[PDB]
Amino acid sequence: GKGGAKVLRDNIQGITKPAIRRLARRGGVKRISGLIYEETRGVLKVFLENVIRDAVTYTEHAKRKTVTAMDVVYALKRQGRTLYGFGG
Amino acid sequence: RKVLRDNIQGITKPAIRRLARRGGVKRISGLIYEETRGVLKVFLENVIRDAVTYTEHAKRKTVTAMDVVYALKRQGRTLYGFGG
Amino acid sequence: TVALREIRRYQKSTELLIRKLPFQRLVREIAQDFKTDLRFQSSAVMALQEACEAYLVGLFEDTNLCAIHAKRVTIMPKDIQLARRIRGERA
Amino acid sequence: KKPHRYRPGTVALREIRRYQKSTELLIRKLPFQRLVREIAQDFKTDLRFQSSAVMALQEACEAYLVGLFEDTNLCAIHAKRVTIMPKDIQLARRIRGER
Amino acid sequence: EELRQALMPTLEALYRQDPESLPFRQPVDPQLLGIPDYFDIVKNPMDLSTIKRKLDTGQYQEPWQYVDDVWLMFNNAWLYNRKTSRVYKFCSKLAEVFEQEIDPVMQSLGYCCGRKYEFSPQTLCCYGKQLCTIPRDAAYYSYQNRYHFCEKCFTFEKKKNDTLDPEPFVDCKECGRKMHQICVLHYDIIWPSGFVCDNCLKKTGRPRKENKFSAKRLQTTRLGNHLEDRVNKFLRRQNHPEAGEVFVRVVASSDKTVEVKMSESFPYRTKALFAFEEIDGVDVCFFGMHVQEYGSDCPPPNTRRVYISYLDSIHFFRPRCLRTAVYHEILIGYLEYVKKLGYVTGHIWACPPSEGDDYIFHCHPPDQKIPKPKRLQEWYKKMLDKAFAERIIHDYKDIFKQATEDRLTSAKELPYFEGDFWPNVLEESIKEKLYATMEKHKEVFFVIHLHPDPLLSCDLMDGRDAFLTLARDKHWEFSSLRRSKWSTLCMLVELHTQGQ
Amino acid sequence: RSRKESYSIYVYKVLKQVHPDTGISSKAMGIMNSFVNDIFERIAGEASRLAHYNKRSTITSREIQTAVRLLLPGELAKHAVSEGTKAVTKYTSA
Amino acid sequence: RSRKESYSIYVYKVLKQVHPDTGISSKAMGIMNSFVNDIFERIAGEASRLAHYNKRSTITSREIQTAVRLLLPGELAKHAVSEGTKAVTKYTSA
Amino acid sequence: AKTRSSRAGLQFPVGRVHRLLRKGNYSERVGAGAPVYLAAVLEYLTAEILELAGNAARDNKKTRIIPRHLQLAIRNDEELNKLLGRVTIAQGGVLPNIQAVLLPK
Amino acid sequence: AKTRSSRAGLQFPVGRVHRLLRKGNYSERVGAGAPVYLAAVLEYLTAEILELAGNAARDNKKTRIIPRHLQLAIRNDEELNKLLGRVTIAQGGVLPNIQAVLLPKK
DNA sequence: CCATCAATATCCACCTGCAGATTCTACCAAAAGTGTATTTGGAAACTGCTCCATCAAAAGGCATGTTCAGCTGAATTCAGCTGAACATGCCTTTTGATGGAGCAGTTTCCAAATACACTTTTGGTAGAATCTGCAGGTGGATATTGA
DNA sequence: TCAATATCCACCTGCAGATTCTACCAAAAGTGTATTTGGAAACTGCTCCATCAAAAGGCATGTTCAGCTGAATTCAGCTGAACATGCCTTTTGATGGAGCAGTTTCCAAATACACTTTTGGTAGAATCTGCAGGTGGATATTGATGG
Repeated sequence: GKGGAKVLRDNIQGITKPAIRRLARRGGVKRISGLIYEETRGVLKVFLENVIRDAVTYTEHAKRKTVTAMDVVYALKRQGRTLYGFGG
Repeated sequence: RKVLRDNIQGITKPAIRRLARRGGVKRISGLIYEETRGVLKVFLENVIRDAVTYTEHAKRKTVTAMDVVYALKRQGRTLYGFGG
Repeated sequence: TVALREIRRYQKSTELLIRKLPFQRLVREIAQDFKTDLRFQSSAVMALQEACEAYLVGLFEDTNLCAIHAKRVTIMPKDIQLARRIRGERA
Repeated sequence: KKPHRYRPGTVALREIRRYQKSTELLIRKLPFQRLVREIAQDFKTDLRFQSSAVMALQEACEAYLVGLFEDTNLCAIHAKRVTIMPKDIQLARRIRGER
Repeated sequence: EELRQALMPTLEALYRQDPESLPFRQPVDPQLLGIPDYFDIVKNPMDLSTIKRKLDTGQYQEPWQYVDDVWLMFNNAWLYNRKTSRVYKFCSKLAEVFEQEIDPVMQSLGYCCGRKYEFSPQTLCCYGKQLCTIPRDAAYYSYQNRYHFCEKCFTFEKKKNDTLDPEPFVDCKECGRKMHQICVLHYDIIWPSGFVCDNCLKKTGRPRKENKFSAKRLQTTRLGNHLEDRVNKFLRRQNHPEAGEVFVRVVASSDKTVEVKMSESFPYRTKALFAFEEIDGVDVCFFGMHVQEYGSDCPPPNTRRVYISYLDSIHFFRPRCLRTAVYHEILIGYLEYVKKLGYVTGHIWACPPSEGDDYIFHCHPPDQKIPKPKRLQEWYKKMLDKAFAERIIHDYKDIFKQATEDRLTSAKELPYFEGDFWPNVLEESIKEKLYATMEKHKEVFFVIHLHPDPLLSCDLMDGRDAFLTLARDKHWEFSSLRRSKWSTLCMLVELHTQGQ
Repeated sequence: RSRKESYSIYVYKVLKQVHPDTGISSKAMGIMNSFVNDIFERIAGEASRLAHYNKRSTITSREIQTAVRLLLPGELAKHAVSEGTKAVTKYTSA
Repeated sequence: RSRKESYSIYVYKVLKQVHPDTGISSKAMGIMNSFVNDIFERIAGEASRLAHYNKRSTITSREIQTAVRLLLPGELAKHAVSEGTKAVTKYTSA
Repeated sequence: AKTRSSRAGLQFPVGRVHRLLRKGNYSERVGAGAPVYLAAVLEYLTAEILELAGNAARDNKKTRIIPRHLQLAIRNDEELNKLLGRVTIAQGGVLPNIQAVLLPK
Repeated sequence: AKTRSSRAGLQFPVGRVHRLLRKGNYSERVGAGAPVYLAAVLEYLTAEILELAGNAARDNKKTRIIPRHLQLAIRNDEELNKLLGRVTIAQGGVLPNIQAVLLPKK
C-alpha cells in the first residue's frame, strides 16, 4: 500500500496518433502525412494556451481554487469560439 | 436625383492591378478584375447597408462617418482616424 | 523586374489607390439601391474608401499566400474563393 | 497467397463517413485531462477542474481541430493534392489570423 | 575506493529517476507513512540511502553483496506493495534501470553481470500420490529441500510456496571472482578442469575448450536432416544477417501401443525432435513437437496416419520476423517427409495451452503470448495454405467437415490416439450427440490429406512428462535468453551423456 | 439550491406550438437555452450601443428593432421585425 | 457648439515625455484618440462583463487588472499590471 | 389580471426579459415595449429553429430532437449559418460533405 | 488643492476616465482606484505606441510622427500586432515584405 | 558565365514656400476636487454540503508495432498561350465656387418610465409513480468492391 | 458474372432519461399613487452637400513577346489496408476530505448633492516649420551587346 495520496510531464504526447487521425477523418482528410502529428499537437497546445489562460485568470479573480464550466465556456465565448450546452 | 447604374465599372483595371501590387501579387489573370469588383460590391453591401440602417435609426437623412465607423466595428473591420 | 518595382513603390507609399469619383459613384448607386434620397459626407466617403482599400489589400496578400501555396506566382479565382472561405466570409 | 485487400482510400472514406455521421468524442478523456491539468499547473498550482469543464475543453478542442482540418484539406486541394502537409496548416492558421 | 567508484554511477542512475526513486531515497518509516505492518512482512528493511552510506563507508567487500542488497530491496518493495500500486511500478522501473546500467561497469570490473537472479515460483510436486502439485501460496512440508508433501498427503519442516530459489554462483579457480553460472555458460561435465575466466585465458593464449556436447554433434536422422536442410535453404534464400545456422535432430524414437479405454491395441511409432539455432555463439532450442505414426500394418481406422500430439516453441528465434516462417517450414517439411514415406492422413490438435501449463519447454517467458484458439486456427490455416501452394498437401479440412463428407456413422471409425481428447469424449459419453461435439470443436482439430530411421532409446525424452519433471527439478527455465541458453546447454549435455 | 434561471417552460411551449408530438432532450434543451441567452445578450448589447450613439439614456422598441435589423439576416430580420411590430401593437391594444 | 472631449493634451504630454524633440500630426493625433478610445471601450466592456459574471455590482481595480491580463498579451499585461498597482498604491498612500 | 406575455400573445416571459434587461446594465432606463419586442424576436427565432430541427428529425426517422438535428438544421439554412457562424455545438457533428477531388474516378 | 491625476502620479486624467466610465453604463458602481488603474494602463499603452512611432520616424530620418511610421512600428511589434490584429490605421500602409519566390529565381 | 556601354526609378545632398503644426492672451461653462450625511456592497467567521480526487479491478476496444504495395507525391519537358511591358490617344478625374436640404440650438409640456408598498400569480423543484424512444444485440436481405 | 464484405433495416429486450402529478414556497409580476424626466413638436440659425464651371493626371486599346502555366510522362517512396500483440481506459463502487457556497454580522468604501476651484477646447492673431516637388547629379540595375 503506502498510498492514500498522489510529475510535470506526459502532457503533449498524451494525445495519441489515432486521436489525431480520427480528428482529421472527421474533417474530411483522406490522406495524412506521417509528420502531421507533432505540429498538430503543437497547435492544440497553442489553443489550450489561449483558452486555459483565460479560464485560470477568471478562476483567480473569483477567489476560487476550482475551474468551473461557466468560466471555460465564457473564456471560449470571449475568444470568438462560443460553445453551447455547458451554460447550466 | 439621377438614378446611378453600372458604376461597378468605375473600379478600373489599373486600379485593381495596383491594389494587387500593394498586396505583393506579381501576376494578375484577366478574369481576376471582375471577381474583385464583385467582392468589393459584396463588402459594400455588408457595410453601407449597416450604415444606412444606423442613419435611419438616428432619424437622419445624411450618412456620417461615425455611423460608418460603428458599422465597420460591428463587422470586425475597426478603422481609425474617422472618429469613434 | 518592373512588377516588383511598382510592388515596392506602392508598399512604401500610403496614398489612396482607388479614384475618388468612381468609388463615390459606386457607393451612391449601391446606397440608392438600399435607399433613395441619401446624402453623403466627404469624411464618410473617405472612410468607405480607406476601409475598402485595407480589405482589398488583406484579401490580395492572403490570395498571394494561397497562390504560392500552390507553387504558383499568378493568383487564380480559387485563391480568392478559398481565402474568403477560410476567413469565414463565405462558409 | 491472395489475401483480400481493399484499394487504398476506400476505408479512409468509410471512416470519414462514419465520423461525420457520428458525434462522439474522439480524443481519449484521460490524456486530454492530464494535458489540461499540466497546462493549468503551468499557469497556477492548486487549481481544481470540474468534469463539465473538462468535457467543455474536449468539445471545444475537437470542434476547433475539425475546423482546422477542414481548412487544411481545402488548402491541400488548392494545390491539386489530397494529402495534408504542414504548409496547409500554416496557411489555414495564417488566414484565420491566429498567427 | 575501487568498489565505490565502480558502483556509484549505477546508484546515481537509480537516484535520478523521477518520481520512481523518490519513495526509495529514505528509509521506510512505518510511523510517518502509517504502515505499522511493514516490519511484519519485510524482515530486512533498507533503502538507497543505506546503500550510499555503505558504499561511502566501504562496508562492501565485493560488488556482489551490493547487487544482492539492491535486488533484496527490489524484492521487498515488490512483496510489500501490491502489483497495481504506483510503488510497484516505480520499483519495476528502478529494477529495469539497474539491469541496463550495471552490466557495462560490472563487466569492465571483470565479471559476467551485476544481476541477482531468482528462479520463477515453480510449483512443487508430490512423492507419494505422484499426481498432486502444490500451488503457490499454499503450505507444504519439506524434507531437506528434497522431498515435498502437500496438506492432504499429510493425513518435515513446514514451509510456504511464496519463496524463491536463487540462481547458482561459481567461483574462478585462479581469480577467485564469483559470477553467475548461467551467464558464463559453464558446466562441470563440459570442462572438468574447472572454470577459468576469459581474462585469465587471455593471459594464457589458449581459448576455451571446444564443447563436444553440441546440437550439431547429435545423432542425425533422415527426417531431421531433411528438416534442417529445408530450414537452412530458407534462411539462405532469405539471407538475413541476424539469422544463424539451425540444427534439427531427432533425439527420441520408439515403438509403443495405444489401448482402447475393434482392435484391442493399436501399435504406432513415436518420434520427438527439436530445433536448435546458433545465437551469440551458442545453441538455443526454439522448437519441439511430438508425433505418433501408425503404419500400413496398423488396424483401421488408424492405418497410415500421423498425429501431432504436442507442439511447443520459443519466441527467442532470431529474427522474430522469420520465426513463423521457420515453424511453417519445419512442419511442412515433416508433412512432406511423411507423405513421401507413404502416410495418407495427418491430424493436428490446435488447442492453446492453459495458463501455467507447459507442453514441452518449462517456464515459458512472461512476455510470450498464449495465442487464443481463433489465432491458432488462423495460423494453422495459413500454414496449410502455404503448404498447398507448394503442391505438398493434397487437401486440408476440419474434423466435422471430414466426418460429414465420409458419412461416418459409428464411433469405431474415429481415429484413436494416445492422450487424445476424442477418446476421452467417447468414454464420457459411454459412462453418461457425438456430431454436436464434433461441430462444437470443429475448428480445433485439423485433418490433412496428403495423397526407415533406426530407433533411438532415450528414457529421458520418452514423453514430455519426464522432460518437464527434470526441467522443474533442475530449474531449467526459458524465461530469458541467457536462461534459455543455459537450459539448451544442460539438455544437450544430458542427451549426450545419459543416452541409452 | 439557488434559483437557477432558465427559459425551459417557454421553449417547451414553443416546441409544442410548432411540433406537438415531438420532444426535446436535456442536452438539446440546454443548447436552446444557451442560444436564446446569447441572442438576448447580442440584442441587448447592440441596443445599448445604439442608445449610446444617439446620446439616449432609454432603450425603446425602435432600438431593439434596429438591433435585429443589424444582426439578423435579411429574411429573418424582416420576420422578426414583423413579429415585434405585431407584439407591440397587440400589447398597446390590450 | 457641443464640446467634444479628447485626450489631445494628455497624449501630447506623454509624447513630449517620451520624445521631447518629436511632433505629432493631426491625423496621428486622431489615430491616437481612436486607439485610446477603443482600448478604453474594450477594457471597460471586459470589466463590466466580469463584474456581471461574479454577481458583483461594483468594479474595482482587481476587475480591471484581471481584464488587462485577459486582453493584453504577456509583457504588455505584466507591465500594465505593475504600473496600475503602483499608481493605486500611490493614490491610496495620500 | 393578465400577464404581459399573455396580453401581447407571446409565450416568452415579457416581465422576465424586462428584469434581465434591467439587471444587465445595458441602459439606465428600459422602455415598456422593449421587453415585448425582444421576447417576440426570441420566440420567433426559437420557433423557426425548432421547426427546422423537427423537419430534420423527421428526415432522420427520429421523433426526438437531438443536437445532431439542431446542427443539421442550422447548417442547412444559409441565414442561420451566417447568424451562428461563430457558434460551437456540443455533440452536433458536421454536415456530410465529400470533396470532389477525393471522390473516386 | 491636489488633483487625483497628480495624486497618483499619472499624466492621464483620472477624473475624465471616471466620468467616462460612469457615462458608459458599464456598472452600477465604480471603485475609487478604478479610474487610476485605467489611467495607468492607458498611459503605459500610449507611451509604448508613441515610443515605437518615434523610433520608426527616427529610422526614416523624420521628426514628426505620421500614421505610416506608427503602422510600421506596431506591425513590427508582435505583441502590438496581436493587440491590433483587427485594427486598420488610415494612411498607414503595409510592412515592406516580399516573398523569396517573388524575387528573381536566376 | 559575366565585365560591363547605356536608359531609367529613385536616396540622398538640398531648399524653398505653404498648409499644417506650434505659441501666445482671454473667456467661461464644463468638469474636478473638497465637505458631509447616507447607504451599501462586500470582508471575515462558521459552517452544511456537493461533487472533486483518489483507490481497486476486469477486459475489450482499440493503441501499438510490422509488412506489402497502390498509387500518390514529387521531379522533368515542353508547347499552347495568356498576360507583362510599352507606345499612343483622349477624357475622364480633380479642384474650386455657389444655391438651399437638412443638422443642430431653444422652449413647452405631455405621454411615459421610475420608487415603492402590497397582493396575487407563478416558476424551480423536494419527492414518488407510470410512460416512453431509442441504447444495444440478432438476424438476414441488400448494396458495394475487387478481380 | 461472381465471391468476400460492409450496410440498411426490421425486430426484440433492458433501462436511464423524458414525461405526469402532489404539495411547497420564495421570487417576481401586476396594480395603484407620486414624481420626474426623455423627448415629440414647433420654430429657427448654421452647416455643408449636391451641382456646375474649368484644368489636368492620369486611364483605355492595341502590339510584341519572354515567361507563367497546365498537360503529359516517369518514378521513389509514403502511407493506406491488413494483421498480430497487447495496453490501458471505462465503468462500477466507495471513501477521506479539500473545497464551494449559504448564513450572520458589520464596516470601510461608494454615493448624492453644494460649494468652491481649475481648466480645456474654443475663436481669433500672429509666428514657425516639415516636407512635397523640382531642379541638377548620379547610382545601382538590369535588359541588351558582346567576349
